[PDB]
Amino acid sequence: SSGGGPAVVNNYGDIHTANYDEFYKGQQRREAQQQAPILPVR
Amino acid sequence: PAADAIAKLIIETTGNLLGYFLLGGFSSAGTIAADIIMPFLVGTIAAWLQWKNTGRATELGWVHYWELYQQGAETNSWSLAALAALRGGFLVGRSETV
Repeated sequence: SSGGGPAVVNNYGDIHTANYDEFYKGQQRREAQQQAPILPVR
Repeated sequence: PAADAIAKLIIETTGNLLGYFLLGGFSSAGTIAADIIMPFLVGTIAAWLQWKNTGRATELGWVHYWELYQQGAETNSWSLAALAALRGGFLVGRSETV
């Protein structure tokens, strides 16, 4: 039942429903977290 | 620059040194000099302006960031406009809503 359908699509990962907008926004948020404190105030 | 401009450091200091020399200061230390050490104090006399934003401190409270050095768009204009330089410096780290 589970093996060979949506339950294995979940194992496949982001093949079905998955959008680019929030993924790009999350990557930008992670980079902003990394680089914002070290950016100068000037 | 109003205290240690290069024109001052050359002309006024060499004149004071020549006056001291003609009075005999270098022959014996008795003579009282008149500003013969100006080139030794470049960038030390009234070279800064520090302003603490009382309203910002009141709004922020006990725990706060202390101070920030701000360089203006024109590097040698704060002496011309002290107030404008301080306001331009305080333009930076303010409350922001977008």
